[PDB]
Amino acid sequence: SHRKFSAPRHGSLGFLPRKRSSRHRGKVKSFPKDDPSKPVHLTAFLGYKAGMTHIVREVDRPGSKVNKKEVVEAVTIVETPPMVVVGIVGYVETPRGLRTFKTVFAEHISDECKRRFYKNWHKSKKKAFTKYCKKWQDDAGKRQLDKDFSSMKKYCQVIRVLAHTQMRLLPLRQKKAHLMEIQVNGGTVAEKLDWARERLEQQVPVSQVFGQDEMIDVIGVTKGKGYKGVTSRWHTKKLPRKTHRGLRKVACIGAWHPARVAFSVARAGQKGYHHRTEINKKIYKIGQGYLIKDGKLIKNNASTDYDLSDKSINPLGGFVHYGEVTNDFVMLKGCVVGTKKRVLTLRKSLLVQTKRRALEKIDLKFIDTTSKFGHGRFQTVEEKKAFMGPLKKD
Amino acid sequence: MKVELCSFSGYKIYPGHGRRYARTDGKVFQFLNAKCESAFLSKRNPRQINWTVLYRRKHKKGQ
Amino acid sequence: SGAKFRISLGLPVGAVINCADNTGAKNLYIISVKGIKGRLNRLPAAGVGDMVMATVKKGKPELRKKVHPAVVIRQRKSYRRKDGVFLYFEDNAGVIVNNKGEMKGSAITGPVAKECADLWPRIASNAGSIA
RNA sequence: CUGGGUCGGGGUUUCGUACGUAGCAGAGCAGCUGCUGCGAUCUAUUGAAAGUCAGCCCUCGACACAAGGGUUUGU
RNA sequence: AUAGCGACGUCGCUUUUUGAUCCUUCGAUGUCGGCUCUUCCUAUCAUUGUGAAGCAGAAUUCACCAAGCGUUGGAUUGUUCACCCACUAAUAGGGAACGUGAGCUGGGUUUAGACCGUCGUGAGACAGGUUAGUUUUACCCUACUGAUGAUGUGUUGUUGCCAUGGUAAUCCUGCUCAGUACGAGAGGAACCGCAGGUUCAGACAUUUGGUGUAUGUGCUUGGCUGAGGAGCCAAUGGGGCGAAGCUACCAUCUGUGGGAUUAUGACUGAACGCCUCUAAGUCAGAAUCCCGCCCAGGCGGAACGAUACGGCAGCGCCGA
RNA sequence: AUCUAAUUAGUGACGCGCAUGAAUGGAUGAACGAGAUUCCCACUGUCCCUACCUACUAUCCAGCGAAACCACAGCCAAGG
RNA sequence: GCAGCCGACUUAGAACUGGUGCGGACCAGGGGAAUCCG
RNA sequence: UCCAAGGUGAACAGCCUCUGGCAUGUUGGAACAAUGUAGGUAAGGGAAGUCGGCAAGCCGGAUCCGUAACUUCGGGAUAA
Ligand SMILES: [Mg+2]
Ligand SMILES: [Mg+2]
Ligand SMILES: [Mg+2]
Ligand SMILES: [Mg+2]
Ligand SMILES: [Mg+2]
Ligand SMILES: [Mg+2]
Ligand SMILES: [Mg+2]
Ligand SMILES: [Mg+2]
Ligand SMILES: [Mg+2]
Ligand SMILES: [Mg+2]
Ligand SMILES: [Mg+2]
Ligand SMILES: [Mg+2]
Ligand SMILES: [Mg+2]
Ligand SMILES: [Mg+2]
Ligand SMILES: [Mg+2]
Ligand SMILES: [Mg+2]
Ligand SMILES: [Mg+2]
Ligand SMILES: [Mg+2]
Ligand SMILES: [Mg+2]
Ligand SMILES: [Mg+2]
Ligand SMILES: [Mg+2]
Ligand SMILES: [Mg+2]
Ligand SMILES: [Mg+2]
Ligand SMILES: [Mg+2]
Ligand SMILES: [Mg+2]
Ligand SMILES: [Mg+2]
Ligand SMILES: [Mg+2]
Ligand SMILES: [Mg+2]
Ligand SMILES: [Mg+2]
Ligand SMILES: [Mg+2]
Ligand SMILES: [Mg+2]
Ligand SMILES: [Mg+2]
Ligand SMILES: [Mg+2]
Ligand SMILES: [Mg+2]
Ligand SMILES: [Mg+2]
Ligand SMILES: [Mg+2]
Ligand SMILES: [Mg+2]
Ligand SMILES: [Mg+2]
Repeated sequence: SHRKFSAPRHGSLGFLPRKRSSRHRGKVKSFPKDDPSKPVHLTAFLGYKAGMTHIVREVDRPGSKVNKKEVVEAVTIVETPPMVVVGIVGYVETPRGLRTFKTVFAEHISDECKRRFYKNWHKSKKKAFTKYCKKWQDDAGKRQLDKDFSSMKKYCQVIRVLAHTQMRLLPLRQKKAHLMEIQVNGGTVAEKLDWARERLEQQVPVSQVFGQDEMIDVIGVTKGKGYKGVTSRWHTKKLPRKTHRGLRKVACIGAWHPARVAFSVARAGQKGYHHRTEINKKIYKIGQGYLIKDGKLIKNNASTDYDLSDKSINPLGGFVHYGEVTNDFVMLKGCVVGTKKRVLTLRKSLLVQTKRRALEKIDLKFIDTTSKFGHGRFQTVEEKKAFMGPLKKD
Repeated sequence: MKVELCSFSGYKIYPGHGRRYARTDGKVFQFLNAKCESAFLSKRNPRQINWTVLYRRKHKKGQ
Repeated sequence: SGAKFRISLGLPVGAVINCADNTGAKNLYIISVKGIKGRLNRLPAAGVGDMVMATVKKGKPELRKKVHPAVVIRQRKSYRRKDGVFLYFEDNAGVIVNNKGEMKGSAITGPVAKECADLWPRIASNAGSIA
């Protein structure tokens, strides 16, 4: 018989294999479509989630009440030390797909990048690329790889720069740097390749990859929650209190004659640690890391033109469970996937956006830096001491 | 922004934090957190709560 | 020109609220919330500035045993303004209006929330205090 | 000559002002001819005391430790 | 007569009503409803695209492609049904052993106790009423949800491709258009913009709220260590405030582009000197369909790195 | 008629009573009832709409170790 | 009728005082209006 | 069936202790997932849940005030 009362089904089957992700680093499933008209540029970046805070900003959108008003918005801090470009890989279209053709690696590879090639760095003898690197300082190897570059230029249609992050500058236990292939979108393959070949073994800051008030996508892995029941995995209705064999379950699995449990029925299992791609996150600020300028260091990377303080983006006592950020960061509106100190992939927008929200300019007037390790009360230590006065400890 | 004072504790309220309260007879009050809010609702007099700016001012502590 | 922002709603069907006017009614029994489509098992709930249907459970005899449109002007559930302040009042209270919008009474006792005020201009005229 | 680890020190934060001592502060009461005792509480030292990673932040202070152990894998 | 209906007739379809039969089951297939949850059908209530009105506008009818997405909250009753109140865009109808009791409940039917009415001389009967009446078992197989792993590439590692599966967004209001088109008047639209919201989905913890045995810090009852100090016991003694962490439309963030086309409207144009959207050929065309975005990644491949002592040795390539 | 926004419920009346009725007892009734029903106040996680915490399990390990059941066994659609 | 010496728990009133908390753990009746039956 | 301490307290109630007794009830270790069993707390609403306020929750001792309808005059009554 039919359902007496209808109701939309719980959950979505678009994310159906609710399994633990097979990968820990977010994977770019699709890069922005290439067009030779635009100049060469990268299309993705790697950052690390640090924490969240407030911003107070003026709103400019005719029609709404918030027009000519100021509102507070939650923002997420992503630390993004500059990447290091350590190779290029070519791809050629085949009727069976997009097959990789050839990879070329730089002469010098940092040991923090070589960590990725070993499951146990301590017991290893660190012999990776030792014989490969000899191809660059001999005429045989030079003419071996120059015609390889020529063949890649001739036969390849996709070029992706193989670049690794720089975990030496992060306040994390891990020293094994991540690495990924960032597709190069720009002119024809010839200049697309001879533009990367000098970016090889060099720095790439995020300021020249992304810009302010731009809409990007974040690809990551959700926070793991382990084995969870159906009422928390799928948010089904909780059974009444009089139920005998438990109430946090689903009453009827299915009908009789289908004679099987369908894949569409909610079941208990793994929750969290899924791979997710969230689009349309707006950059609010591309911060500037600590730098020594004539003896003293410049630290006011969280000082706006309306605040004029000397406070860094780090809150009092640093970010809880992450540390303090000293490198150039990216401030994203709203929340992003993942846990603290989790690696995130920043990806340029796949869509062309012509909308008020997308094109709105952003001008912050206050960044909250109060402590998050409890109910913070003071923006900075100087103002805290000024308010409190001298204490017994001194 | 309008940085402003807590009704009970007398500390400094910042835009993201705090809580507003409106009584039936007007008299809008502002609280830093649930601590001060619960004290005010239970009608604790700030003059006898040690960590309050009112108590410190009344007892001439600091300066 | 600007529709109200979403605010938390803490007055489901079956709540009795104060009637802050001079119509003589002292109670307002929320009956249903106008503009609510709802889903399975989900009670219709109303917040500040939402028109509801209400019955008077205590007041003048001619106002009882009848269904009146009403507007909620104060709620005790904390709701977040877009500017970032969480505001909540002492009691849940509303006034009796008709379908067009103007009040059946003439004066309002106590403050009136800004969300109600800018949405129902006729109530704001009689509002003694704002927010 | 580098690494983490433990302890310690700061930062943050929670609660709310510790023990002791002093007070001609204390409803009053008892004894000795003003003094001495009992007395909840109050004031000062005292935003004091205590806790604070175990899944918080920094250290470059102390201590010892860390060039190991076992099982396999061949075109 | 045929916008819309349709008498007297007459031809059908369906098995969501009841019958008729008694083929299976009586060494037992747990026999009404409700709750929960998934999927399917279209005989379409609403939404998308259309055609026709006794379609001026508004509203409302009839019909077509069409099941993508929605189809509520309550009073009364065990109800299925029914009726009413309110909201809504709409409150369309159904199947899955009259879906679903080793999922629940057990209000109803249907044991044994009782009461009443009618019937009976009586024990007793009543698809009459009423009240109380034990709801057992999964560790097996499969299915399904997740978790190791196997399978070949000599061994391992890094970076990757995508064959295949799944698939997701939905509806409304306000403003403006505009008191305009239309209409005598009353009334009264639409597209393009702009601002929001409903339902749904995926996240997340700055902020607000919830939890709290960091048993963290005060307070406090009874007892106990001679007293102070320090503590302890009362199966978490009780009670304020509370870090971190989890967590809520009870906070906050985000939710997409094409292609061939359906209905339909057309172009050129014969058949049939004219005419004709059709016969040949051509065009526009959508909540449909397919793909993209998104989730998984094949007894499916690719590129690249390193490839086993220094007492032994094992290896790789070559010696047509 | 009242109770509610809405009442197949409840109460108060009406009586042509399928088939009420006088020790097969009729009517009423203070006090009482782990008896059966309706409404109102207070209260609350019953619910909107779920979340978190604790103890014992379940989980893994050392030791110890059964039973029900079993033609053969166990991926589906349609057909007969 | 007074003087001296012993004494057992009660009851009432007052002042002071604590962040309104005080049957602080434990022990420990929810209430009202009606109908049916006994 | 007999014997029966101290404190709190109306109490041979509950809780703590002394004399006396015992080793957690036929096993231990490590983890702290789901679902359970037994306890708790929840913003705003307050029975909208359900056949049905089932369960849970509210009240609760003592002192001083006050205590209705009805009644078999005793009660109701710890009414409220
Ligand atoms: Mg349906
Ligand atoms: Mg049961
Ligand atoms: Mg925090
Ligand atoms: Mg329901
Ligand atoms: Mg069966
Ligand atoms: Mg059977
Ligand atoms: Mg059809
Ligand atoms: Mg079954
Ligand atoms: Mg029964
Ligand atoms: Mg019987
Ligand atoms: Mg088991
Ligand atoms: Mg596909
Ligand atoms: Mg919080
Ligand atoms: Mg809190
Ligand atoms: Mg918290
Ligand atoms: Mg002591
Ligand atoms: Mg005991
Ligand atoms: Mg609390
Ligand atoms: Mg098209
Ligand atoms: Mg055609
Ligand atoms: Mg076409
Ligand atoms: Mg009822
Ligand atoms: Mg009657
Ligand atoms: Mg008779
Ligand atoms: Mg007789
Ligand atoms: Mg008789
Ligand atoms: Mg064992
Ligand atoms: Mg009677
Ligand atoms: Mg009896
Ligand atoms: Mg035990
Ligand atoms: Mg033992
Ligand atoms: Mg025994
Ligand atoms: Mg046992
Ligand atoms: Mg609550
Ligand atoms: Mg409350
Ligand atoms: Mg219901
Ligand atoms: Mg009960
Ligand atoms: Mg009584």
